[PDB]
Amino acid sequence: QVQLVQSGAEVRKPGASVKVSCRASGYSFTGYYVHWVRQAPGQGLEWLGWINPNTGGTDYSQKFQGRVTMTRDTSITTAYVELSSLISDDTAVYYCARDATGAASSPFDYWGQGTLVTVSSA
Amino acid sequence: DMQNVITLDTSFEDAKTQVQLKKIHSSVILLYCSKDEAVLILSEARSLGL
Amino acid sequence: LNIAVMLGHSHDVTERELRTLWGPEQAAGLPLDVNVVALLMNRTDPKSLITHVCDLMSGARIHGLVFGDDTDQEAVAQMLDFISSHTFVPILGIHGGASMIMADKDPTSTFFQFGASIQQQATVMLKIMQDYDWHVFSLVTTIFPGYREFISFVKTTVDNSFVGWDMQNVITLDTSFEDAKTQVQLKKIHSSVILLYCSKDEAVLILSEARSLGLTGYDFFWIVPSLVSGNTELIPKEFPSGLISVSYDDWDYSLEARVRDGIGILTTAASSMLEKFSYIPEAKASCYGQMERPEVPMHTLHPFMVNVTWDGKDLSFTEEGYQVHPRLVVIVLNKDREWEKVGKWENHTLSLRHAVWPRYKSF
Amino acid sequence: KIVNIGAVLSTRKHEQMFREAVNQANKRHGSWKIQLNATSVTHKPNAIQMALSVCEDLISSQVYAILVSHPPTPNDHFTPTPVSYTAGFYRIPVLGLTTRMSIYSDKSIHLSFLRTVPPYSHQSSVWFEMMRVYSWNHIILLVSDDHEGRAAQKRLETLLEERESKAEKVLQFDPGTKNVTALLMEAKELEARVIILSASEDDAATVYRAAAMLNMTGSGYVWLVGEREISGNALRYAPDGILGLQLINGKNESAHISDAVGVVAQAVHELLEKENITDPPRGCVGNTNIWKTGPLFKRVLMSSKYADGVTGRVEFNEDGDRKFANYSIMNLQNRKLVQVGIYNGTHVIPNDRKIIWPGGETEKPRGYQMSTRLK
Amino acid sequence: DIQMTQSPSTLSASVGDRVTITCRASQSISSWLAWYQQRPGQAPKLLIYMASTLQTGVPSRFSGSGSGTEFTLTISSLQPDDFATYYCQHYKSYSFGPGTKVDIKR
Ligand SMILES: *[C@@H]1O[C@H](CO)[C@@H](O)[C@H](O)[C@H]1NC(C)=O
Ligand SMILES: *[C@@H]1O[C@H](CO)[C@@H](O)[C@H](O)[C@H]1NC(C)=O
Ligand SMILES: *[C@@H]1O[C@H](CO)[C@@H](O)[C@H](O)[C@H]1NC(C)=O
Ligand SMILES: *[C@@H]1O[C@H](CO)[C@@H](O)[C@H](O)[C@H]1NC(C)=O
Repeated sequence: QVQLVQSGAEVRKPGASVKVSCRASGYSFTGYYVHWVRQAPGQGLEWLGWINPNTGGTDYSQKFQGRVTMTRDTSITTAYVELSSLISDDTAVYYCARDATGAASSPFDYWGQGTLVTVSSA
Repeated sequence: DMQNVITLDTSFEDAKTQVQLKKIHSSVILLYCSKDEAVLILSEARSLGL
Repeated sequence: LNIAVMLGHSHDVTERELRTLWGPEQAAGLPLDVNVVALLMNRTDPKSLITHVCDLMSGARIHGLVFGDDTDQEAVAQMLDFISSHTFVPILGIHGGASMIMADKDPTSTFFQFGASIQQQATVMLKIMQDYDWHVFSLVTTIFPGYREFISFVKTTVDNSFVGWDMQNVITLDTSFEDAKTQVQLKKIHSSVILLYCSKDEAVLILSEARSLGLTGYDFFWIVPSLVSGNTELIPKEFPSGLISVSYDDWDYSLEARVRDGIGILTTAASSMLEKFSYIPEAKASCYGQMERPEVPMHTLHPFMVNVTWDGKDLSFTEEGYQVHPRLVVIVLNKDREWEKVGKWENHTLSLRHAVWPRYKSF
Repeated sequence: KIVNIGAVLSTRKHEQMFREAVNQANKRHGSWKIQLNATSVTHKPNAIQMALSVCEDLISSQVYAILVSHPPTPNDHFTPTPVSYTAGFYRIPVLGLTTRMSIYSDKSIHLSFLRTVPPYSHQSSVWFEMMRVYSWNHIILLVSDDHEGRAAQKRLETLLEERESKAEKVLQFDPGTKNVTALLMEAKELEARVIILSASEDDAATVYRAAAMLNMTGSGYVWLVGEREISGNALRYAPDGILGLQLINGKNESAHISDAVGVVAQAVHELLEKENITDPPRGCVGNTNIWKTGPLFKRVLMSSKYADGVTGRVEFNEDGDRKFANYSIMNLQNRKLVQVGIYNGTHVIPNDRKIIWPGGETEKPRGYQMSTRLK
Repeated sequence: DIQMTQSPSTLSASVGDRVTITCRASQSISSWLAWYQQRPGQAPKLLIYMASTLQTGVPSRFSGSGSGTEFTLTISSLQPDDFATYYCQHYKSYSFGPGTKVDIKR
């Protein structure tokens, strides 16, 4: 069974760093891409980037360049995303999705439950 | 030891200015022109090692 | 024993084949008769060339290949060198794209070109400047492949000569169309003789920059290598009158004469090999099909083509593969916007000049 | 708007995995159309068969660049010259993956050849850097008479003449000669005792044996050895104290391919977004016209510089060689290679491991020495 | 890059009413568009991939049409679990539209 497990909700002060994990099971972790998509409340889905476990290639959106770092581990089939310079607009829910390798006709076939990150001065 | 007098026929000529500025080999050069003309002459002569 | 010659479409194949066959029959009869096979093609793509070479390989074991060209593409020389480096069949370069000798021949290759390398072109230009008593020097160069070795060679030559040229600062252009530091470098020289070293387009750009900077006067002399003035039929407007250069064209020779000379060279090499060794050379059975690393069981043709005399013309070749005594006719840009012969160098490595100094008209 | 890229790779599994890597490169968000099509062909031992296969498969498929890697058999040279000449006929650029031979540096031979691996001649810069930090004022070069050797000697002399210094003498070795005793005997009677070797594996082994039989590997002598002259049979003949160089993941084809596919994809994107371009010829037969955009592609490849590669920043000079490459200084201890230094470019950082020297001495010996016997 | 615009911004209809969503791209994207369904507080679910073929397990009521720059999402009968936000996303831009939310008419 294809399942995706992420980390719990975290609250961080502005300007700090937050790390979100994504564990995959039931399928070849290296044979499928992992894509990170955020969604602020009252706003549509926003794409951040993707990581290929097979080769380690990292692709980042031009808006989020210099702040998003993606790492993968084949031994545990877990992917980690690190975001720095948090602002009040970064309060959103992050989802990791699966995409087929080579085939460009299966966009985000499976989705995780999502992780909520809250940025505030309180 | 006066040498040949160099006169700039037209401003921003950049064609006959270089050959005239290569004729002088002295260590002391006098100038007779306007402020902007002096600036452009110095700019042209800087590349000539003068 | 068998020689195959490939030419262009300029003339008829049958007449060229007949004259090439009758060439060696005029005098100096070989102990074994040699025939000439002529081919004509309108294209010189690498696949067509290699297929033609393989077809000639089955053509009664062709021992020598003579290639003629009508295009300006110099990569055919590299293709011929690659072919000769893996088929053990010597290839001789004739007028066309193969005359541009610029690549370093492989030690295992057997490619020899009738063209003159820039290494001896530098010596020819130095001799011409000696004849003009030009003892001042200036090297305006651009980043072009194979020019660092030429700069080193000319520096060693000027440093190791009794003439003692006034070698000023050498101008090396960082990049073409810079328009930022090129003007300063071109204005930092006050000499009279400049030996340009760049491609044809870069030469046109540098001459235009000199025209803008007024470096094309009566006292300014410009000398350019063969590749700058390779296309004598095309004279760009940026080239000033009196541009001195070296080249090699059909003014004193011809394609038929060159192919006849190549046939004579091949026949003399075969005769020398037969005289020194009773073994008769033979071509490879298959074109290139092998199951192991290539090897040459017999002696190669290189030692037999270093001292060759052809009815009073010694068309010998050096270790690299260029002629010891190339034509390398010196030409100048006439006042009618065209190139005119003014000197020759083939005569015992000496320069004979018509002695026409005031060719720098104020056009 | 379809762009195809050819590949000439050693093994089928490498071809498949690199096609998958190309597909992953196509997964970028800034790419829309088919900018990277994957075509692969095994290295055929026959040269003309390889040329025919290239002309019929890659050029006929509208390739913008061709990637050629190391042959599956390192014992044989198997130069990529047959495909390089065909690519240069049409001015089609190529990106050599792990071709370290110093013959393609001159573009007058290979018009459109590029490589991401520095050649053996580029090791002269590392030798100069080592000399500037260990105070090797006087040097002697033992270089074989080869085009790679001549290029290395010329580069070393050009770099050394900057400090107004020159080597005592330079000796040339034939590519395959065995009686090299006279050269070493005449080189023994020299003040300098810091030797730099640049030859082939067999020549390196012969020089090592000649030095061993002439007691030339004693205390004080320093031997500088390149990457090619330690690998292979040299390990069974190199004496202790060899200061050898090694390229970090130099033979790693996977990393070079992963960097090269991204570099060529970015170059293709820049070329497409620059100005109007000319399509490559559909067929390689009957066409005698060079590619108009070939020089533009070569220029954009030279100007390209990206640090996203796993092997650090990737960039090309005017000679098509990688700039600011990483070298590892290897010291032969107990007939075993020991990593004792690194070279990140114009800087040498020694490690904590001690550096041994020939003759069993542990302390760093001097370089130029006198003999008080003046002829 | 490519910008996705969805219309109408907010659509309200009763149960069983036909739902039509129009999504337009900045330029031609051939047929590389997908439709997603995301209920509040729940992860998005892929309904139609390539805008021509339905994902396995998706009810047959959902349908897709259009090509080039304009694509249309059509629902034959509205359902209580279908009251969610629909997004159109292009494959090689990873760009999501503003989103169209279906709410109970009131
Ligand atoms: C892409 O390359 C493959 C080789 O695997 C070839 O079959 C196909 O025709 C190529 N497609 C295009 C559009 O060139
Ligand atoms: C090449 O490098 C990659 C990562 O840089 C590594 O996974 C692989 O094992 C290396 N292969 C060799 C043969 O060194
Ligand atoms: C060379 O290695 C050093 C440390 O091993 C590293 O910091 C540097 O980035 C490397 N060079 C490149 C170009 O990546
Ligand atoms: C190499 O490393 C040294 C010290 O870490 C540094 O000073 C130097 O700038 C580096 N050079 C390059 C080319 O990275």
